[PDB]
Amino acid sequence: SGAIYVGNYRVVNRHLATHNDWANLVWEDSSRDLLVSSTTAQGCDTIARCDCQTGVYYCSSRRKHYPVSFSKPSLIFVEASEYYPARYQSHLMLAVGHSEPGDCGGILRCQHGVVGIVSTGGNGLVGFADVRDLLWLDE
Ligand SMILES: CSc1ccc(Br)cc1CC(=O)N1CCC[C@H](C(N)=O)C1
Ligand SMILES: [Zn+2]
Repeated sequence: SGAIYVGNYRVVNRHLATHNDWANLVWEDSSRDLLVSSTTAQGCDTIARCDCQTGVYYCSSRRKHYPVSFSKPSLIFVEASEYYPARYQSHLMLAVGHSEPGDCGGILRCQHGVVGIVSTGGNGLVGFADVRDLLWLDE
């Protein structure tokens, strides 16, 4: 679990969105596993606007932050699950690192701010859904 709070928005993994998230929906994309809902209170997370490939992510299954090198956002195959059929998830970035299904939502940050959230994993790898291109989260 985990969310990004920026302005009047809440950013979560689409496969983990609540009833409240869907009743206050702003935008959603199954192909990115992202969902954005509106909030009453203000959010103080800063989104990075950069092409950084290094950063730190929170891993809840270890209660630890890990530094990582990560790939550029791209279309990557993701095996079927209870939430989606087997497909290409777009805007996905991979790193060598530990993750388990309950790790989705952990924030990945660089020196510029929030880069994205844990969305995939398996075989000593961790996948992050990028949010750096969502320029509207600030305006
Ligand atoms: C950090 S998630 C994870 C980590 C290790 C292992 Br084994 C398995 C997982 C689970 C996982 O990758 N998915 C299930 C939830 C939907 C995800 C998606 N974005 O399509 C795919
Ligand atoms: Zn950066």
